[PDB]
Amino acid sequence: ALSNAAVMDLQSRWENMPSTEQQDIVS
Amino acid sequence: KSTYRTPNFDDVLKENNDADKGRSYAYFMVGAMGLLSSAGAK
Amino acid sequence: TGLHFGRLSLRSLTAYAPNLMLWGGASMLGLFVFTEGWPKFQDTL
Amino acid sequence: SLYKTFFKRNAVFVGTIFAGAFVFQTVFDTAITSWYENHNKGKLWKDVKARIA
Amino acid sequence: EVTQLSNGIVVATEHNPSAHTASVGVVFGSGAANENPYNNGVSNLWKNIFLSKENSAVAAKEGLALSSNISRDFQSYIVSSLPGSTDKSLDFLNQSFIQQKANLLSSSNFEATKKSVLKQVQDFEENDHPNRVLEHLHSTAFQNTPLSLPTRGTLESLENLVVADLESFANNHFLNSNAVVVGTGNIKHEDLVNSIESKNLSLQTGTKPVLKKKAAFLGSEVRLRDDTLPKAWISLAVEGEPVNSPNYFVAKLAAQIFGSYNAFEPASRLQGIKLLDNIQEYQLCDNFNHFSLSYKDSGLWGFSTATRNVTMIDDLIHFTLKQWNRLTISVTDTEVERAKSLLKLQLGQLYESGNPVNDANLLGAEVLIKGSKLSLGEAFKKIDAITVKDVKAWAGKRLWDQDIAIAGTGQIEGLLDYMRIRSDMSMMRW
Repeated sequence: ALSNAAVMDLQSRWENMPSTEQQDIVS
Repeated sequence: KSTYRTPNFDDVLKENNDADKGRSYAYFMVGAMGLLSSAGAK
Repeated sequence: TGLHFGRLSLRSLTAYAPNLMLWGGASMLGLFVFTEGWPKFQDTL
Repeated sequence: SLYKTFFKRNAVFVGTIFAGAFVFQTVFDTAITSWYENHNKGKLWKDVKARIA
Repeated sequence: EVTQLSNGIVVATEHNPSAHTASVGVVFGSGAANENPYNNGVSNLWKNIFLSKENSAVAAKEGLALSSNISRDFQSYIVSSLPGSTDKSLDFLNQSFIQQKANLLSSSNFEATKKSVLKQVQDFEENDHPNRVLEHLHSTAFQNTPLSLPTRGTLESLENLVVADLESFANNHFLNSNAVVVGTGNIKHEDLVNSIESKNLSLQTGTKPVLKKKAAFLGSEVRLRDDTLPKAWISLAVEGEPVNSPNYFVAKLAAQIFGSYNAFEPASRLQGIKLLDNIQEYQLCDNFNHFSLSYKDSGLWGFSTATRNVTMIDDLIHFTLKQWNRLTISVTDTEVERAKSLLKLQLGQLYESGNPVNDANLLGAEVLIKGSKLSLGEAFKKIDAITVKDVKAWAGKRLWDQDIAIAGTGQIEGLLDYMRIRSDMSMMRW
């Protein structure tokens, strides 16, 4: 799976989120 | 929920909080009430 | 190393003096407002 | 700034309150008086006495 | 002398031949402000992993002492030793913290460290009032911005972490472009650079994440009232100066003017602080102190206080804020003259203490922002150059009719509403 902290509530968390940080999640 | 997390106040808050613009608008409204009040008391 | 005092300092009287004149000026402005309509004070109004 | 000149000192903040209230006494009095006479033109005493000519 | 070389990683060193100890450390430019509300407390967990029993045991077998510090803007990992063994600290730092992290992130070790950190944070949140009040002041001043996240981490978020969060944070933030290698005590700069060059000591590639929102200050308050406690603890602050501001030293001096007070020490009742003239008669407080804290984006200037006089809180706040009002209009020259020497002694002990760990932390945190370290001598001349006009100019800008942040706990029923306090930031007689 993937770490519980990252995935949960990844909607209100999509914005105000570092670009390099959010490019790791899609990989 | 943790106390450190704070409740949503977004619909109440102004977009740009500038102290000089913000305190000037409030003071002008208070000043207007004082200016008409001084006239009425006289 | 001691300033003239009477429980009020000399240094603190010169620091308030520019503001004291401004408060005096603010008081005369309040006098003309409240004593308008006085015919005798209308000589300089 | 505009704040630094007017609203910073309470000595000059209330001074311009009294200064602006000094002007408003006479400007507002004349503004209301003129419209009142204009809305009632042809009825006031100065119009009837003027008609006697 | 402070010597800094950009070859390899940024290497800073301050040599003191008198000392009988040497510290070597790594300071990272990431802190509790680089994490989010869902992984908040990952930095504290990393610290407690570096400070775990097995790592500390392997370190202490060689004769080394480990220190770790977590803050808003940096993370410090320091190895202290005797002067002859300064090369061994680099070897331990390479072998353990940098090269391999699989052993430190095993299942059992992670679970034990997580349970210990949870216990520590739980004890802190209930039985440490003056510091958690300051934490809530930070959390309410910079809300919805990175700087407001508590450094230890919340109880609710610390449970959700797994090893994946830790390794992700290590991948994102433990980088060569974010690190400074610091040397303090009885070591030479040339020897330290040569020792690093002999090994590789490469950390990672670079390009740490850039934050999308910069820290901002909001006038607000939080009240955590509890009537089973004997006192009331209150912290109050306004926006201050950040690091690298021209008004940094003026801020520290204006803070030093009011100083700190303990009611039970006989000497501190005779200080030249005029505020005490109003406090002493009715025993309004047990203790207070004044602070000027500076961060990379913003700062906090204010005071913190504790009292048992639960019926006279408003008088204490009123008199304190009227003493603050005096700064703008009628500060006197003798006050500034006393403040200069008090600050110089205050700064003197901070930067010239025997313990090299404080020097290492300060040098690493300084070179990560300024790019160089200000000398003790040049600090004094700026302190001596401060005049009354400068203090008035700073105070008329930073605290005259400005928004405040308040945080209190205990029997705070006597603490009045926000606006009544906010109106005390001006005199209305001037």
